[PDB]
Order: sequence, then structure tokens, then C-alpha cells
Amino acid sequence: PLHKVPVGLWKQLRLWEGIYSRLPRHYLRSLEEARTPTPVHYRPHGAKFKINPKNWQRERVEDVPIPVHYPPESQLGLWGGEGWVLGHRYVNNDKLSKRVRKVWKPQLFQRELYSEILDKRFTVTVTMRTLDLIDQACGFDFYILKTPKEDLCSKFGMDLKRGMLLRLARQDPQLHPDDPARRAAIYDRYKAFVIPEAEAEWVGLTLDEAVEKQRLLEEKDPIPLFKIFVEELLGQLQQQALSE
Amino acid sequence: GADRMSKWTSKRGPRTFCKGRGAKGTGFHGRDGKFVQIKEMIPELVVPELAGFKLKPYVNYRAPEGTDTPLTAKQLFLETAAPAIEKDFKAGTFDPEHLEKYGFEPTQEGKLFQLYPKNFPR
Amino acid sequence: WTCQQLRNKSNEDLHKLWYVLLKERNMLLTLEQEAKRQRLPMPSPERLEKVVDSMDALDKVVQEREDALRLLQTGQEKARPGAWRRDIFGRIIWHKFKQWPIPWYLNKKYNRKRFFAMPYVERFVRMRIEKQARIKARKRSLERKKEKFLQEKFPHL
Amino acid sequence: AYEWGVRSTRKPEPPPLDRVYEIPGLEPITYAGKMHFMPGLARPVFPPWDPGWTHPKFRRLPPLHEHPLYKDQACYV
Amino acid sequence: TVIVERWWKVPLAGEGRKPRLHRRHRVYKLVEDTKHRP
Amino acid sequence: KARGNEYQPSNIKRKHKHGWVRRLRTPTGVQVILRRMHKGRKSLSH
RNA sequence: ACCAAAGCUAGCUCAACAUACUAAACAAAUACAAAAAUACACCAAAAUAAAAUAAAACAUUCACCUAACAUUAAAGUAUAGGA
RNA sequence: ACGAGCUACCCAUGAGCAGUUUAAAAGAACCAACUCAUCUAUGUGGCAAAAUAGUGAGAAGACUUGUAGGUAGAGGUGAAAA
RNA sequence: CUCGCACACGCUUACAUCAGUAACUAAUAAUAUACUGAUAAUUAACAACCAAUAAACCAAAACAACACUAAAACGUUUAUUAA
Ligand SMILES: [K+]
Ligand SMILES: [K+]
Ligand SMILES: [K+]
Ligand SMILES: [Mg+2]
Ligand SMILES: [Mg+2]
Ligand SMILES: [Mg+2]
Ligand SMILES: [Mg+2]
Ligand SMILES: [Mg+2]
Ligand SMILES: [Mg+2]
Ligand SMILES: [Mg+2]
Ligand SMILES: [Mg+2]
Ligand SMILES: [Mg+2]
Ligand SMILES: [Mg+2]
Ligand SMILES: [Mg+2]
Ligand SMILES: [Mg+2]
Ligand SMILES: [Mg+2]
Ligand SMILES: [Mg+2]
Ligand SMILES: [Mg+2]
Ligand SMILES: [Mg+2]
Ligand SMILES: [Mg+2]
Ligand SMILES: [Mg+2]
Ligand SMILES: [Mg+2]
Ligand SMILES: [Mg+2]
Ligand SMILES: [Mg+2]
Ligand SMILES: [Mg+2]
Ligand SMILES: [Mg+2]
Ligand SMILES: [Mg+2]
Ligand SMILES: [Mg+2]
Ligand SMILES: [Mg+2]
Ligand SMILES: [Mg+2]
Ligand SMILES: [Mg+2]
Repeated sequence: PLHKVPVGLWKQLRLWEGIYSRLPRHYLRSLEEARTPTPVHYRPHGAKFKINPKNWQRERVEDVPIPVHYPPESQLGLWGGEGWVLGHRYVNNDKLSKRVRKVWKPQLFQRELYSEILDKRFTVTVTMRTLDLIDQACGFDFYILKTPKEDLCSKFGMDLKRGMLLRLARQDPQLHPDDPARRAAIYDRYKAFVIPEAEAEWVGLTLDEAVEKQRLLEEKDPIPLFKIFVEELLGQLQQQALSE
Repeated sequence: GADRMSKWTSKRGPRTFCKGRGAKGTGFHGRDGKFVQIKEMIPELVVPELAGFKLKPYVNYRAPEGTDTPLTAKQLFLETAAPAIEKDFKAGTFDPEHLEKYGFEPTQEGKLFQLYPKNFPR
Repeated sequence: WTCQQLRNKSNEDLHKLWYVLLKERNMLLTLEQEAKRQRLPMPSPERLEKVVDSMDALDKVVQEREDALRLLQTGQEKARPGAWRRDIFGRIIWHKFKQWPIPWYLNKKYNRKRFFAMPYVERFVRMRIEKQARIKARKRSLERKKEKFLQEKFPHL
Repeated sequence: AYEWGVRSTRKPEPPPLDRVYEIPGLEPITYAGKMHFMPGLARPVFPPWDPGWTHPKFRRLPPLHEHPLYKDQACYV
Repeated sequence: TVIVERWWKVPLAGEGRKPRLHRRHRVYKLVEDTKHRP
Repeated sequence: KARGNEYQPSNIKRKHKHGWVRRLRTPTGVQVILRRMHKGRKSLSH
């Protein structure tokens, strides 16, 4: 006896039934798209085809990403899409030498960052690559709102984006109750990232969080059979009334 | 060794281990350690008067049976609440907002014997 | 007493009939035990079977009135609150609720019970599916074999 | 000075709140709806428990100054 | 941020398929470290 | 000096070392319960 | 002449099809020392699989060995190997 | 993964040491309960997968002992016998 | 001829009344505390379960008068609460 559906598709088919089926389509579409993240550790080669120096012939070359381990400590901060690199190495960089387990760890720093959308300071464990990406995007808010999920790789970042994305769509007057002119200036620069309300509250949710949110919205107490039967009786009485 | 496939009861363990056999507690421990038995927690059995009641545990063999019709929530409504609703609607006195006069109760916590929490044991 | 006969009786009537049955059942149990003590057969033991059947029918009809009245007022199928939970073993268990004087988050004992499956339970949950699949697969093939076997010995078709 | 408390023996401080509570204008998703712990969901923050009806044995001890005979002057007994 | 490359070559998979990864493909060598650059 | 009686019975020790409560307190212990449930054991634990 | 001998069912194996995949039973009690109605909580966690073996030794290496999306060929070819 | 219910050591909580000799409750002395096991003889598929009989050493201490808890194999523990 | 009664820990009806033992159990027979069938039983005063906070209090058990060094288990009262 064998399974009719292969085992690898059990998780995919889990999303097609039950509460997962009633989830909004826009959330599901973004979840199913598994795009390759921006290369961080390994250095990719631009050319798709390369010439073998030994063979002097045209050959095909492909970039293979190097697996990287993300510890749970990373999810509380902004590491810029990097983490521990687990692998082996050769001592003295000689092939005929001993094979040695080696772990490379990023250098972490403690900084507090300022976000214009939320006007709050967060003390976030950041890496030197994250600060370079902040300067590259010309703004902390730009860095969060421009880098996609696969590039950020942090639940804090997704929640930080979702907090600011809802702030823009709702156009909350609580950003600066005393400076309406300052409020207009802040939201004017990020006008290209504005998304509708139905899209801005599902960008930073995981699979477990969304199901709880979906259940909470659909949590309805059962309708008593007295109310159902009363409506049924009234329809018959009106039907009989209109028949005379 | 010991038997791991038997029932673990109070008789097997030491003097410290004293597990009840399934009774329902009827009190607590007071100041001096004397067991203070709460009067309310004791199940007060309620009995009717069977002296003037004519009925027996057995039925005559010649008595015919009946078509087994389990009671339905729809049949009960058509038997009790439907005649009152139907007469009121024909007279124009039906009020969709308030149905308390027909036996409907919005919240159960007001009454003494709830239904969904199942307050009464039996 | 049959089920239909008790539906014509009032709730007050059923309450009084329960104790008439109750006194009858106690007497029959006393006689049955005394029969064993005297090493003699119980006179007409089918009386006890009739009484317990009457008791169950009386319990059924009152329960038929309780749930029907509950559905009209509240619409809940079950009289004891509960919700479907996934225990540590990965199964789906209908967790009945219990009465407490303090909320769920202020309970020391309740907050120690776990309702969720750890990642290592996924492999064991998968194996239970395979075990049940093989049991059902063996059962289905056994039914086919018997049908072929009986046809050969009974070629009436 | 040398305080007589010990860090291990003293009651631990509450765990740090989840980062979701720090984001202005964002409703956190908690497991309080399912009234049991679930990994991946934020820990709820509950208001102090307020029993509508006071119970003699199980209530908290009233403060000393709540007693009617409490007086500011210190009397030695 | 460290930059590493594999010692052993990885066989190709040109139809958009994830390539087969072996134990000997875990052997990395540090070619450059971003913190030591000017 | 005369081995063979290494088992000295005790209910307090037996229920604390191999009890059902202890089996569910450690992640490795729960796997022991899962293995015995899969195998079809009549008694998962003491 | 004892001890013994003979029987053909119980069920199983490998597939195929296939719904789409933790069965049956859950009245009460079940993670206090499980199956004990009832009190102010703490709750939780991850770090590359290794080696037996092959190279007639053994250190670099040793298919499958967690995660492939298949079949006919290109082909055991280009390449990678104390080469 | 599972094992400190036997054993090595330790943390809790308990319980025993009668008589005799000495200003002595002095890791003193005679000798029981109690704890170890020196020598020899039976036993060697035995009563016993390490015992029985006689005889021995300590017996107010670095002593015996009950209940329960702690340390787990690249380790634990050890008045080193690997 | 002399390890006897009871509790704790453990075992779990192996205990009691009546009947049967050709055979099963006892390393044999009689036979029945030990094997089979039926019926019956251990009744709480003893034992388990059996309050919280604040404050005063340097002063050993060894017949304990009073001392030794190794510095020692063993709580009462007042106040605020306690179905
Ligand atoms: K232990
Ligand atoms: K012996
Ligand atoms: K026994
Ligand atoms: Mg056993
Ligand atoms: Mg006991
Ligand atoms: Mg006992
Ligand atoms: Mg009393
Ligand atoms: Mg191809
Ligand atoms: Mg043994
Ligand atoms: Mg012992
Ligand atoms: Mg070799
Ligand atoms: Mg060979
Ligand atoms: Mg290998
Ligand atoms: Mg080379
Ligand atoms: Mg021990
Ligand atoms: Mg003496
Ligand atoms: Mg001496
Ligand atoms: Mg001897
Ligand atoms: Mg001898
Ligand atoms: Mg002699
Ligand atoms: Mg001596
Ligand atoms: Mg001497
Ligand atoms: Mg362990
Ligand atoms: Mg060692
Ligand atoms: Mg020693
Ligand atoms: Mg030596
Ligand atoms: Mg040696
Ligand atoms: Mg035995
Ligand atoms: Mg005999
Ligand atoms: Mg007899
Ligand atoms: Mg008997």
C-alpha cells in the first residue's frame, strides 16, 4: 500500500482545507511565493555561462545558496538577513589536511534606532550590514518598507513594517496631535508605499497568528433554534396572508 | 517486581497516599482540623408522595405499543410556542423585538437552573 | 414501560414514577443477592431486566425534553462546554471543561497542562496513520477473498 | 551596604514583554482567545483580578492602616 | 559578515530544480571578510 | 555479599521515577510514551 | 499395544484502484504518585548527524544513507578524485 | 534513550549503643545487641549465581541504620583497589 | 527444642466459613495456611488528609544543678485576617 498523494504535498494540501481555506487570498498569495533571498554570505557569479580555464569550452554555471542558520535570538532584532554559518573547513587551507567543524558568527552591536512613522526609539540588536543597508536605502523607514520579507528575515521587522503600513493606510492623527503640518510632511515622503487597509494588517503575520485572527473574526455564537423557527413561521403566515 | 498492569488505588500505597474512590466532597478543614461539613454541599434528595399515586413498575401485556417518534426541537416548538405566535400575528400584536412572553430567554444566568452550563445535576 | 408511553406523561408524573421504579429495583437486587447466599435460583430473574429497561427509557425521555428545550433557548448541542484540542501526543481530543472559581490564567494546575504538539510529534503522528492504513488495507482484502471463496462452493449464479 | 537578599532565592522578575506591545497603534495577537498557552503567540497582559463579591478566607490581607484603630503615633506594647 | 565558497563542486540542475547537496559540499573556505576591508 | 535482591520495593520511589507525571515532564520522556503507544503496549507507564 | 500420525481453515503477503489520511469508544474520571469534582500562575527552548565500512593499513575521500518532480535517451559522457 | 530502590559519595529528616572499668562519652580498656569477614573445615548443578558450623576484629565513633532527594557513560563517584 | 507479639515499609484476598481432591499445587503420604468451587469479610476513638502575614526573643540536648567543644533537631505570646 502506498499513499495516493506524495508526502511532500501534505503540507501544501493542508492549506487548501479548513480554516486555512477561508484566509484572505492576498495573504495566501504572498505566503506561497518562495523567492530566493538576496545573497549575503556567498558571492554569486553574474554570468549564466562561463568558460572553463582548463577545458577552454563553454559550460553552464549555476549559483547555489549557502545554507545559513537563524537562531531564535535573531528574531528579536534586525540582523540584515544573516546569521550563523554552519559548516566544515580544512586546516591550513590544504585539501590533504584535517577536516574540522567550524561555526562563523556575525558580530552583534547594541544600537537604538529612530523611526519617523512611529516616532519611537527602539533599542535593537543590529549588525554592521543592517546599518549599511539603512544608509543604502537613505532611511530607517525606507529600509523596512523597501526590503521584502525574504531579505529581512525577522519577525520584529515584519511587525515593524505592519505597524507602519497600518499607520499610513489609516492616516492616524495620533502621530502628532499638535503639528498637523508635520503630519502631512511625514506621510508625503512614503506615499509610494501606501497600501489599502485590507492588505496592511496581514503583512507581518505568521501562519499561526493569521489562523487565530481568522477564528476571532469568525467566532460567532450559535443562533438559537427559537429565532430560526420564529422566522420560518412568520414567512408561512405572510405567505398565507398574501394567498387570500 | 511489582504489578504495573493493575488498578492504582488507595489500598496499595503508604499511609500518606489516601485517594478517594470517587465520592463528592461535602466540606473542608476548619481551624482546629475538625472537618466542617457545609450543609449546602450535601445533596438534598427530593422525594414526592407516592401514597396517593397510582402507577406500577410494570405495564399490562395487552397494552399496545406506539410508533417510536423521538421528540424533536421542531415538534416541541410547533406544539407550545407556535399557537401563541400564530394568534398574535393574525391579531397584529406580534413583536419581533421581544419574545420573552413566548418562553424565550435571552440570557441563562438570570434563572436558577441554566441550560448550557447545565447547573442542575439531574 | 415503552418509550412512547412515557412521553404522554407529565414531568411531575415521571418524577413520581421514577421512585416507584426505584423501590422496585432495590427489592429485586436484594432478592438476587439472597438467591446467591442461599445457593438457589432467583425466582423469575427477568423482572430485573424489565425494571432496568424502564429506568433507561425514563432517563431517555426526560433527556429528550432537556436537550430539545436547550436547543430552543440556547442552541448548543452539548450540555457541558468543551472545545477540540490537540494534546502533547498529537491526537485530537474533545476536552471537556471543568468548574473553577478562578480564571484560566490564574490556575496553577491548569497552566501546567499543555495543549499543542511539539515538532518531534510530527513523525509519530505520521506513523499512526500508516498503522491504521495497513489495518484497513488488510481488512478490505480479507472481504474480497471470502467473496471469491464462497462463490466456488455455492455456484448458484 | 550588603543587602541580605539573594538573587536566586528572591522571586524572579516578570519576563520581558513581546516586541509587538512596543509598536504604537498595533493590536497584538495573543493566545487568550483559546485560554491556553501556544508557542508563537504573544503573551497576554491581564488586568488585576477583581472578584465582584468579597470572600473572607481567599481575599488578600487588608493593609494595616485600613484598620479603624490604626494611629500615626507609635505605641509600644 | 563572512563570505565563503565551497571546496567541492556541486552538480548542476538546470530545470529550476534544487540541486543535490552532499556532506562534502559543506566544506567552506573563508575567501574574504567584510570587516577587514578599508 | 549475596547479590540478587537489588530490588527493594517502594511505592514512593516507583511512582516518582517511572510515573506518568514524570514521563510527561521531559521532552525525551514524552517520546517514550509515544513509542509505547505506537507499539500497542497495554501499560504505557507505572 | 502405548506414545503418536493425518486434515484445512483462521489469517497473512505483494500490488492495483481509491477516497484524500491519527481508527473504534468517549456518561464520569484522566499529566497531585494519570484515570482523585473544586484556588492567586510563571511559562518555555534551538546548535551541521556520527561511525561500523571501502581504499586489502590509514589520516584527504567512501554511492543510498533527512530534504529530488517521474519515465525514454544524451551517459556512465563532460567533469570531480592520497587523479 | 533509559537506569544511583544494589553500590561509591553527598544533602535533608529520623532512630539505636545494655552491663563492666576509670576525675572521662578518652577516634582508651573487658564483653553483648549491632556491623565488618581473619583462619580452617564442610559445600562446589551447593541451603546459597559467595552460604552454613567453629573461631575471630571493632563495639560512644573517621560508628552502625530506616525513609526520601542529588550527581549518568568523551561521564558520575572514589581514605587509587584502575 | 526455643526469634515471640505489634507497628512501619512491602505484597494484594494467597485470610475466614462449607464442600471436593481420579488429576493439577506441596519436590512423598495423610491432608488443606499454600490446589479447586461456592458463600462471606476489614465498621474509628488509632493513622493519612489536617491556616496566612507582621512583631518580641544572643543564652544546647547528656536525670541538668551547671559545664565541655565539634557550638547543637525540638516554639510561645501579642496584633491583623480565617467559609
Ligand atoms: K536518586
Ligand atoms: K540459602
Ligand atoms: K501476596
Ligand atoms: Mg515486571
Ligand atoms: Mg496506603
Ligand atoms: Mg501498610
Ligand atoms: Mg467532623
Ligand atoms: Mg534534463
Ligand atoms: Mg535482577
Ligand atoms: Mg536499601
Ligand atoms: Mg580500510
Ligand atoms: Mg577484506
Ligand atoms: Mg558517511
Ligand atoms: Mg588538484
Ligand atoms: Mg540511595
Ligand atoms: Mg556502654
Ligand atoms: Mg574503644
Ligand atoms: Mg559463620
Ligand atoms: Mg565455622
Ligand atoms: Mg570443635
Ligand atoms: Mg574485641
Ligand atoms: Mg582494640
Ligand atoms: Mg536521567
Ligand atoms: Mg572518568
Ligand atoms: Mg570509602
Ligand atoms: Mg597502585
Ligand atoms: Mg594495576
Ligand atoms: Mg510474589
Ligand atoms: Mg508437605
Ligand atoms: Mg476440608
Ligand atoms: Mg481457598
